[PDB]
Amino acid sequence: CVNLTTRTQLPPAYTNSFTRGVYYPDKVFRSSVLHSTQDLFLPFFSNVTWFHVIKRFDNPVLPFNDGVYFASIEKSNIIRGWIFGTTLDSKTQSLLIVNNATNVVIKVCEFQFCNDPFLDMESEFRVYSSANNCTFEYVSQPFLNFKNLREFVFKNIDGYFKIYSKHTPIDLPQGFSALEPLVDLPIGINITRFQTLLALHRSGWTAGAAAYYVGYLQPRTFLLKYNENGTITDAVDCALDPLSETKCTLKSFTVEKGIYQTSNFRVQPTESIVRFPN
Amino acid sequence: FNATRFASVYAWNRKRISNCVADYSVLYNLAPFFTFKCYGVSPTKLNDLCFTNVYADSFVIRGDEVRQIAPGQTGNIADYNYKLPDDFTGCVIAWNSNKLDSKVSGNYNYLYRLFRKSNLKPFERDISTEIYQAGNKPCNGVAGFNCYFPLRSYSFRPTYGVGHQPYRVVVLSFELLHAPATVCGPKKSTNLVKNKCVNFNFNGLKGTGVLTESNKKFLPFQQFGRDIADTTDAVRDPQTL
Amino acid sequence: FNCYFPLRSYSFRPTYGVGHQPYRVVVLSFELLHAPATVCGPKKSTNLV
Amino acid sequence: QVQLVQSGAEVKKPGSSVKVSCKASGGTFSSYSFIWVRQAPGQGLEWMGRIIPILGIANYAQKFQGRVTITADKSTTTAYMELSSLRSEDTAVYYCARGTEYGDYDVSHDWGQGTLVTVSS
Amino acid sequence: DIQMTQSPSTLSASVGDRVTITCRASQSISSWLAWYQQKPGKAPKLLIYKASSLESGVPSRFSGSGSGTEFTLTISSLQPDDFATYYCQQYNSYSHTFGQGTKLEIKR
Ligand SMILES: *[C@@H]1O[C@H](CO)[C@@H](O)[C@H](O)[C@H]1NC(C)=O
Ligand SMILES: *[C@@H]1O[C@H](CO)[C@@H](O)[C@H](O)[C@H]1NC(C)=O
Ligand SMILES: *[C@@H]1O[C@H](CO)[C@@H](O)[C@H](O)[C@H]1NC(C)=O
Ligand SMILES: *[C@@H]1O[C@H](CO)[C@@H](O)[C@H](O)[C@H]1NC(C)=O
Repeated sequence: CVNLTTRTQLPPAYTNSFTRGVYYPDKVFRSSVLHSTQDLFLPFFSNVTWFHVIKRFDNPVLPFNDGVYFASIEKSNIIRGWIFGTTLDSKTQSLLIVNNATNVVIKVCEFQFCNDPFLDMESEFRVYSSANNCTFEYVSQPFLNFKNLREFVFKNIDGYFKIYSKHTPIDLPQGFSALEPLVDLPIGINITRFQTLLALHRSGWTAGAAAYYVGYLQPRTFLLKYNENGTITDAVDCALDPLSETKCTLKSFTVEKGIYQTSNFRVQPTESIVRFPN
Repeated sequence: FNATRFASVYAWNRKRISNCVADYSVLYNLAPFFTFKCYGVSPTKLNDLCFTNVYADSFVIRGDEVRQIAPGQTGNIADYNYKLPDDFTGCVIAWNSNKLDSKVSGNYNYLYRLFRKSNLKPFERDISTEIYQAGNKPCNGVAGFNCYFPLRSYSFRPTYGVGHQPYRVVVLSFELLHAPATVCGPKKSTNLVKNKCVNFNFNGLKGTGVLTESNKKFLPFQQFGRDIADTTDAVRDPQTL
Repeated sequence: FNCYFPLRSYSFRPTYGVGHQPYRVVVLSFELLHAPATVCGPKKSTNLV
Repeated sequence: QVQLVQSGAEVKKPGSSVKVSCKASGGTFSSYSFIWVRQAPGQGLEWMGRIIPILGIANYAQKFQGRVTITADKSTTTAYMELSSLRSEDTAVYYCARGTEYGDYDVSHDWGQGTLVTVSS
Repeated sequence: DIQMTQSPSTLSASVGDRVTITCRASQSISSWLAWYQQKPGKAPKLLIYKASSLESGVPSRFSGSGSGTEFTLTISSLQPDDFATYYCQQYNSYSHTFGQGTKLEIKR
């Protein structure tokens, strides 16, 4: 482990999510059907956190919540992997994903992670000191003017870890793109926090220009339009705007002139009280 | 099951099993006559449900002592070497191995604990070899009077009777946790048929109808196909894509 | 090989646990129907009114 | 892992007895057993005796009753052999070999360098 | 006592060659047999015990095969460090006998 004190402290940036963060809900194939599904998603036009890397050294430990949307604008593969766990120590189980130039390594052990783990030809992996109880391993093909926009969605539902991925050539671009399923894992652990992994080109070491964005998912209902080839071409958020709610209610992308009944409102309680005898 | 040497009963091995497919029927070919007592689960229905982890414990014991490996049993191997919990589910498989673990001069590599201060909590290992002081005088490590070495050896010989010949014992333990089940047995298969009204199963999907060649193009990850009326109309064969 | 005798034995012993001690089972199956009931429980007849 | 050291070469008249030591260093000593094996210049191997000190079983070769006895010392973690009635044909080298409970006692996992014992006038 | 012999007494082999040594006892000794190699002038090292097991650190190229009263040790690809004396020892019943000693040599 090597402690780094060359950090430049700046507040995290914020930007607009636009219409990114849509993935295939399941394995079912549909053509020319508008289908409404309730699931965890990333709301349209929401705040998304922005981190830079260049001497910017941004490696904070972010909360996991119910799911993570992770985007990266980059070239020449600075980002390398991810770390998941509850205590990030050998006391509890920890999960490690890396993708070096050789292949992809997925591992589940009680790692003793370094305070500042990273990668430094690059063959210097200062990520952990010990691996005592290893309960799962997996190896598969590599996942790989900024030319790389890489999109990932990480979900943890009832003991299953789902990873969806997308790769595009090019702030966040304006457009629409469905995210295909990539990996399912029967990890069966609890995760409440995560950390990212970078590679540093030794020159001591210089970090190239790259940026990434983090957003959080929550449950809501979307409407998806499958083309005749089974590919999602457009989506509508059913809880963003009254026009959007009307479109969701009529289950169509165009609503004719008139007046429509969408839903009902009711003011929620503010606080709670209690009264019991003396 | 085919290992050359099993660990001693007091220092019994512990093997973890996960993310695998097990065909237990082959286990019926070990011996012409052998014990296959199973607790909490029918042996013939071990190929249908499945669990999250499997625990295998293998060792060698004297034949007539085999009845001590069971929940709620009492004796010497039961409480000094290996103890099973009362609420135990799984199976125990013990078979004679006189042709493999018997020496004409006599085997001495198999050891069992004889003297212990207290009983053994279920699923506990005790590898301590410190001398046992039977009496009140502290001998401080000499095997004299009232001081006995806790480990004794089974002098296995092929000339012994069936009541003392060595027996290999393997215990399988199952359990259920919130983690998804992974150790599930084989599921078999059957040849495909086309252009005929048949009953079919596809990865747990029941159905009845006519299978025909399809012109639809799924995505690589797509499995099923649904029409306008939200019914299954296209399927992907799990064996041949 | 792969030719097993289909019958096995319940080697009952007094020292077994509760989960392996023998249990005697008797199943009574009825065929309750409108046919003349040839088996009726203990009741009392009464004069016809 | 475990280092085996024997005594040195010894020259002695046939009318006496020879004591040979063998020290093993490494791991727990209470789980080990000791065998003594001979190597004559004009032919091959011949085993004499095996000792389990923790269980205390001694077994000597059928042609070596009353001539050699092997004992073990726990404090020094050593083994000793004493052989009496030295004969002229008994000039050869001795190997002290060691067997482990994890495995087999009869087999010898580690071997000593050997002691050349010779008798003449 | 079990009287046991190995064949051949002397075998000439070369580097990269596949050779075999056979070792037969008088009666059945079950599968209790061990193999030892001896460079002339030093102590032997065990290679195979139980006639099947490979010791840790011993190269996996050496192969043992046998059930009882006949055993074989085979070398697939020989190296100049394989020229030594090969010794069997049975440890079924007391009075453990040994082998004669097979010398492996190069062709002159
Ligand atoms: C993003 O956050 C900033 C401050 O945190 C806020 O001013 C801005 O309105 C947010 N973006 C959107 C689209 O609301
Ligand atoms: C994580 O989940 C486990 C069970 O799945 C639970 O026992 C544990 O308390 C959870 N951790 C936290 C920090 O809530
Ligand atoms: C669907 O695929 C066909 C051929 O595979 C292609 O001609 C057509 O353009 C595709 N449709 C769309 C909307 O991309
Ligand atoms: C399944 O097995 C068959 C025959 O063994 C083979 O032809 C086919 O390619 C295999 N498919 C997969 C996905 O393993």
